[PDB]
Amino acid sequence: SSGGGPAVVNNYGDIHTANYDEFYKGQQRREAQQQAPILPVR
Amino acid sequence: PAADAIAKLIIETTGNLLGYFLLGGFSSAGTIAADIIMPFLVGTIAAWLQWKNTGRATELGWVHYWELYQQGAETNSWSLAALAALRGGFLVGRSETV
Repeated sequence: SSGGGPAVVNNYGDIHTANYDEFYKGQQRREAQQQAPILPVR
Repeated sequence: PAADAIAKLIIETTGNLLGYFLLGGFSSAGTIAADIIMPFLVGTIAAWLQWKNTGRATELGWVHYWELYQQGAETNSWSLAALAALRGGFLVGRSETV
């Protein structure tokens, strides 16, 4: 039942429903977290 | 620059040194000099302006960031406009809503 359908699509990962907008926004948020404190105030 | 401009450091200091020399200061230390050490104090006399934003401190409270050095768009204009330089410096780290 589970093996060979949506339950294995979940194992496949982001093949079905998955959008680019929030993924790009999350990557930008992670980079902003990394680089914002070290950016100068000037 | 109003205290240690290069024109001052050359002309006024060499004149004071020549006056001291003609009075005999270098022959014996008795003579009282008149500003013969100006080139030794470049960038030390009234070279800064520090302003603490009382309203910002009141709004922020006990725990706060202390101070920030701000360089203006024109590097040698704060002496011309002290107030404008301080306001331009305080333009930076303010409350922001977008």
